[PDB]
Amino acid sequence: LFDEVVGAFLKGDAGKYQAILSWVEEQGGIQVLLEKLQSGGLGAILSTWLSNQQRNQSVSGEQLESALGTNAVSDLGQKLGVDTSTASSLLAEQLPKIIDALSPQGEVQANNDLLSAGMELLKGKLF
Ligand code: NA
Repeated sequence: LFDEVVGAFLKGDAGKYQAILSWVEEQGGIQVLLEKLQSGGLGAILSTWLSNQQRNQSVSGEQLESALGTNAVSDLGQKLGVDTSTASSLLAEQLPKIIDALSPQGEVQANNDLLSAGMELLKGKLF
């Protein structure tokens, strides 16, 4: 336990982005998550993230755990070594920024290989 606790203290939130990326793909891709947000009543909030004119509407960790499901969120928590609530809070901060970044044309290739879609977007800013 000692080395486990010391490691977690020293690491902080390092590697959160790799974890989220891997988790998105393990859950079946960004499109699965989009559909869950939509079926879970967060379609209007999601529409503000997709828009290329509007500011992202805030969402709570609880709202995301509700829409995405406890198992899905716990899957990310497990990858990070943290509890489900900490994982939902991480997603509440980062997921809107991720979805916004993936939709410069107002919709979200992101679904087939996320890292590849991300690399194209990064390179677009360098082009
Ligand atoms: Na789980």
